[PDB]
Amino acid sequence: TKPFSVPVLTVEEMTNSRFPIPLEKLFTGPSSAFVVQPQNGRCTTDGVLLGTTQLSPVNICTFRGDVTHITGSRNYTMNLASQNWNDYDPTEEIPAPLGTPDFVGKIQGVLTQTTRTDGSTRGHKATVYTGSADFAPKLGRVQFETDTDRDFEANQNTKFTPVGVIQDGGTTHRNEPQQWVLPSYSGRNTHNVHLAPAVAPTFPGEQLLFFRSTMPGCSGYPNMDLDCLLPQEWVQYFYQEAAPAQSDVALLRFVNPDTGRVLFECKLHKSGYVTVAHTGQHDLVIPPNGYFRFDSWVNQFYTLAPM
Amino acid sequence: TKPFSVPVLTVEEMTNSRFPIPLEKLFTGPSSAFVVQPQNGRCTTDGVLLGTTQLSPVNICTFRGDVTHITGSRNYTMNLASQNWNDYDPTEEIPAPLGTPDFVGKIQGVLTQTTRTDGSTRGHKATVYTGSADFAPKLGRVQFETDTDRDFEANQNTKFTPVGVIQDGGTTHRNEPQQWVLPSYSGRNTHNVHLAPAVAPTFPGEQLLFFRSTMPGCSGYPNMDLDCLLPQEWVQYFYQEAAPAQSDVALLRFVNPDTGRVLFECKLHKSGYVTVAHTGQHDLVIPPNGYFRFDSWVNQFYTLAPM
Amino acid sequence: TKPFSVPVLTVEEMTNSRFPIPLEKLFTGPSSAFVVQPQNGRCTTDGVLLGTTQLSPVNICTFRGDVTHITGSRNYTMNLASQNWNDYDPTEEIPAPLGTPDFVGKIQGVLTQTTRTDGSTRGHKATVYTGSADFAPKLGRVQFETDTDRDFEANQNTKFTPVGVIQDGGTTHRNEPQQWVLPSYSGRNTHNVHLAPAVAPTFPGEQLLFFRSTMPGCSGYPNMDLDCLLPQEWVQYFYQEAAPAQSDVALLRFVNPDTGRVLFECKLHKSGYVTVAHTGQHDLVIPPNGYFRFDSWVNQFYTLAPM
Amino acid sequence: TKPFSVPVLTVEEMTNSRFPIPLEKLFTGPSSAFVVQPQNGRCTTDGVLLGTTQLSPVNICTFRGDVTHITGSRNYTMNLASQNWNDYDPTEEIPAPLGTPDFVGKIQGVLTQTTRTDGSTRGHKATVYTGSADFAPKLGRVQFETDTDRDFEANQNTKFTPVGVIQDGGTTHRNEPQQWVLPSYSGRNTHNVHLAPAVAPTFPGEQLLFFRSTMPGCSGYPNMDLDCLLPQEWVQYFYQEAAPAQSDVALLRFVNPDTGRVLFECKLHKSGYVTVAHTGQHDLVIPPNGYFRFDSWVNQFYTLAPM
Amino acid sequence: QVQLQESGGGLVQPGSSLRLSCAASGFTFGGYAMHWVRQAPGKGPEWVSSINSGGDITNYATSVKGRFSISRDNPSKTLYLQMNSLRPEDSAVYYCKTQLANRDYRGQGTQVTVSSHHHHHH
Amino acid sequence: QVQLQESGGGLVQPGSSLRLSCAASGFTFGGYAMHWVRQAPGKGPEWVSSINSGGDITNYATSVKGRFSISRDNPSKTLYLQMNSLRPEDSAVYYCKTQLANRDYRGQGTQVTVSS
Repeated sequence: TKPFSVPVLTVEEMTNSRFPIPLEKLFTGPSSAFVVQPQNGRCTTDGVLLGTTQLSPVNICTFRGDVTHITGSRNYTMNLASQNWNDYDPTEEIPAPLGTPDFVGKIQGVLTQTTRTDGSTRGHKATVYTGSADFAPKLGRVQFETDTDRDFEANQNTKFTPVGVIQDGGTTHRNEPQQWVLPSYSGRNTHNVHLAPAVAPTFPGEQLLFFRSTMPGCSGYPNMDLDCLLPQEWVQYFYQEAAPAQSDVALLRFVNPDTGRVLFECKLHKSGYVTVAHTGQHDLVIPPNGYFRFDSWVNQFYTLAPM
Repeated sequence: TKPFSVPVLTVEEMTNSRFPIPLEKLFTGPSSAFVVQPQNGRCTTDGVLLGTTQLSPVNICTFRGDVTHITGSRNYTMNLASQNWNDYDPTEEIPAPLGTPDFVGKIQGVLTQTTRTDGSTRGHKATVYTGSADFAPKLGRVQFETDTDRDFEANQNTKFTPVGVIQDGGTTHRNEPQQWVLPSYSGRNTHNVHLAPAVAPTFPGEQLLFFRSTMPGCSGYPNMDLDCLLPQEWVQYFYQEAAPAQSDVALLRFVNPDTGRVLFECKLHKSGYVTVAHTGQHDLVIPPNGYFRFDSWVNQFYTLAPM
Repeated sequence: TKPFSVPVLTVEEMTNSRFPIPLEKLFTGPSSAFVVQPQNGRCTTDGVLLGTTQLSPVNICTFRGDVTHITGSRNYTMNLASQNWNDYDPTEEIPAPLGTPDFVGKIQGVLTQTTRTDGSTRGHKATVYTGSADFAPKLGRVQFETDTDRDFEANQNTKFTPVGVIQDGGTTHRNEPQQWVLPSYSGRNTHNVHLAPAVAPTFPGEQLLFFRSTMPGCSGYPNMDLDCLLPQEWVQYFYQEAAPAQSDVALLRFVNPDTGRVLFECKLHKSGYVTVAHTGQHDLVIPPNGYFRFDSWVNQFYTLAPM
Repeated sequence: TKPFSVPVLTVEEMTNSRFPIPLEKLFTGPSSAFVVQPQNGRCTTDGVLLGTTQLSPVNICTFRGDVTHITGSRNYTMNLASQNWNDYDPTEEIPAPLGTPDFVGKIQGVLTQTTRTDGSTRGHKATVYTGSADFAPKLGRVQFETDTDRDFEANQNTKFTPVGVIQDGGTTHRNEPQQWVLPSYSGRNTHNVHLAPAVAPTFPGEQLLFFRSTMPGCSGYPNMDLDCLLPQEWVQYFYQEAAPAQSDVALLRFVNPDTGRVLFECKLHKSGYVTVAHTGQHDLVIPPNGYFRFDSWVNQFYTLAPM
Repeated sequence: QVQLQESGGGLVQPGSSLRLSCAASGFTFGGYAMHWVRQAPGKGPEWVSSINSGGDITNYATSVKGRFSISRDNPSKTLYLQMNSLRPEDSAVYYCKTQLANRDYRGQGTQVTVSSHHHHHH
Repeated sequence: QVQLQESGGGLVQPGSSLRLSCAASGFTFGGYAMHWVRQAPGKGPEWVSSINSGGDITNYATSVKGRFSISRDNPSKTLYLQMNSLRPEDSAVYYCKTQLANRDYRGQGTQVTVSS
């Protein structure tokens, strides 16, 4: 069998799989009081992309299509195209277009457009509320709130580049975004379909290990924590390698390459998430040059050394 | 040791190495009339990163640090930090912080900021002119033009997220950016240092093969063509594989996986660029599922089949 | 040293701990995709009541106090008293008054009242929407919708007796109640406090075992499934016995007294919930005289025989 | 064998055994002028259930089955089912289905129904007059007066949930219900069978001690007093414990756990009722945390200290 | 079991209007997005139209936008496609399809031929 | 850390009005129910008033209904108690208190004395 492995990359060398920003740190905490079912950053260890996951980190939380002005307002409806500008097909066996945001919140960015006949261009501040009834990316429809009521042409290529998140600042700080609440991809009162499954630790004393970033904040007092289950580079690497899983669990050691010292060990479950032996909320303290090393296939009953 | 290879990825599956956007197409043209010396997307086939090249596409053309307001203006001076907010060190053997823009132009994006004490946040449109006397990223100083004269606080974490490029529509259209003109990374009248070398084909009848994207335009009539010498994913892959070069030239075939038919062949040079046998400007017509396949190391006198 | 046990009672002889109706059956299913954090039917095996749990089966989802008419409506605000008509104290270390509903839904029942001076009485159809901003039992205020704007008197003892649940038949069938969504006990935009913890299986191949009833439906197409973690009789029994836990897990066998044969075994976790070894949704088929029997103290690493 | 005991539960922690409502207080009064022969809340001290007594309080005064409309009226005949919706068996050695009301009066509640095929539900105010010639629960027939003449369907699961009692306010106040008048469980001119026996004090100077609640009233001026001979929790406890009686009478002391002082003593007769030494009607004044404690086996001629 | 049954197809002249129906059973119908797809002779199936549970979000293939209208009645569990200004290239078998959890379901379809030709045989 | 500091007490005349303040820090304040309690000499503490995050739900002890009014300003993280028609039996230390997750917190209190 082709040997399994994970990339030789430090945490800071890698990228969040749920928003186009670098990873910052490792975090673990209990999760029984919320549902951990992100759709980006989902990949089996033998390289099957799940949920809404696609390969490039720069397409995460972007949208492409043409826009229609909602007269009387500064709002525009975008009819979604595929990343390569091809027609988008709502009947594919996915929850939503690949790269669609997988949390409820207010994502701020910039809508840009080029007019093809003369090469004229324009960019405007834009916000997408993924909790809105007009957020229906699975059916190809997303509404943006912008700072213009006139600049954007119809039937011209238009792109949303995400920047960060905002919070209604007259409200209790850090109550949005809600990173563990999936959007309703087809709008109100419509069940999501074809989801990657929710994940949870399934061994005594274990917690999920999260790959954490801080999203930029553009207004108010947002909760900028963003946790993904797999670095985007691991998604990319498993897809490329396609090494078959020999058991349910790949045992990884986090090692300091200067000293060879193992700092902690963790379980990489073959369906694509990581657990550690710890109880409580904890920001891991790691050497900046540390990296993950696959050591052995184990079963689900392996007892990790406490971290 | 390791057998050399390139990733099994289509053009549309990969990312530009000079701006955080997806690749779109392949282009070849003559380049003897100007100097081709990009600093991002530079990597040897055995995995040595060159110029300002780093591994994650989301960090390309980003800046972070703290800002100081220039009184009487809407401009701010950024004192650069490294990606982990550590002090930036101008004495490292690089031309500029990794990921610094490697072309002269006006890059528009958003400056975001968080206040440490209460988590309050703010974001404003911002433009960096990389031809400016105030553009000195090698020494940790970059100036931004913004739409505020009061909103950014001193001594607080601040980040620039790039979106696109702009042009002054009152002047000759598409006269900027100038993608092949390197900035002066330390400002006026100061030589760049530690550059990746200029690239040019030496084999009779050969031209560079460019991996082409269209950058978003945010205002005016910019030249939005952006050509990189290597996809960002090839940089990542060569770094990870670190496979020794068996000669100076790797022969690649571009293949349609459905039919097995080879569309063209090209030379991947050990120092990290690609050439094809063609004379003139040409937009390659490729099947969207085609990919590059490494077939053999070749000596210095190998003549490519005409593209 | 007092020996632990569970009562010798069949499933149909016991009572749901989350609504005043008998238990009907046993059910198991995966639970990573919702939060299992009920506040009624919560009790440790050594008799510590948790959440909003109290001993009386008939006080579950009952309210008592005086009512104030909401002028212009057929609605009344009940100012809560304790279940024994004493003053209610919002500063106790509980999430809400004991017996408060622990799911979001529309509970229909009857508001009754007696006039102290002459013994005159009155009763009216009433509904409490536990997802309402005016559902704030933690602060002693609960709004009822009735069919009168004038019959109830001020400063007279008033009781809500629950009957069943309703759904809006003009909307998708079985879309409410939501038995795994806790109310906001202090109203809109206010965090719940002092909750009994969420629960989850913590061993490979295990699922929660649920004690299931069917709530009466009073209108529309409600989801009448109601799952509790412990029968109300087990809450009552553990409270009375107060037998100390000798380990984390009491191993129970479900035995058929007609044959003496064990049908399945399960783990009763000392914090007060049950798990079984099974994968998938499953309605347990059990003999009518079967009952649970405590056999030995084990730990969280014990491997159960497959259910 | 096993030592007899009574539960350590306060009066207010316990439930009436003749209607699904909490106990409120202890009451004693003379009863030589009428027959005291309730059928719910009847249990021997060694755990033998008597009369119509069953174990859970939420089933008391409930009915379930299918209903048939009485043309020209708003009345429905319920054909009774067992709790699990199988046929009820009129030939069991009981006076009537377990939990049947054991007093003559008008009990108001709600009739709910679910349609099997689509899960549609409906609920209507309903009253059962247990003195009616059409009240024949022993033979599985009970008539309800409702506020509909068309909404209930045939051959669908239907349940009656009790709420309270009513009285005709145009007649002398508190003349009904009559809590010590048994219904004729098979209707007109048909002897009741398998009754638990009437109870009366035999020792001079003694009265029954009643566990008293106040039934909700839904209309008129009903007599809302409801006295049971045993708390439902004592029924449940004796059934579980099945401790053999060492004599005909268990001497209980009612104790204040703070001071340890005994407030009064009483005789718990092995056939399941309590007497005290007192003459006249008296609401007992007790510390809210007081509880009963078994102290000694005595006989029918033990002289109690005056209450 | 989930069941979908289309109806309303036939042979009609270019420029005319035609309404298709799809009767659904075996699931709540409400709560689920529904779609129309079509398969022309010699081609694979292609998306035509989509609608969410309440009907407040709809979308259409570029080739039928402005001419087709999708709608639904959740109480009767019926999906509809109103087709106007029909063109020869609209000829195809039309199917209703849905997705529930991680499985897709499609009806057997209804044939629609848009032609002024009227000589056809098996 | 979670911090609460009450202020505004003093020695006042029966029938007068007094406004108490509680300054909070170390948590969002918004999003949490807040409470006033009081404790007089030789007496256990007793609940006075409660308020939810938006101030649309309030409640009061029977002994102060119609005389006291609770309010809050979430941006400044300040809780207020407006006390009108003060009576000698209102004398006590007034504490501000909250509940976060499974822990309770309360300030050191402010003394109110109503006397002729």
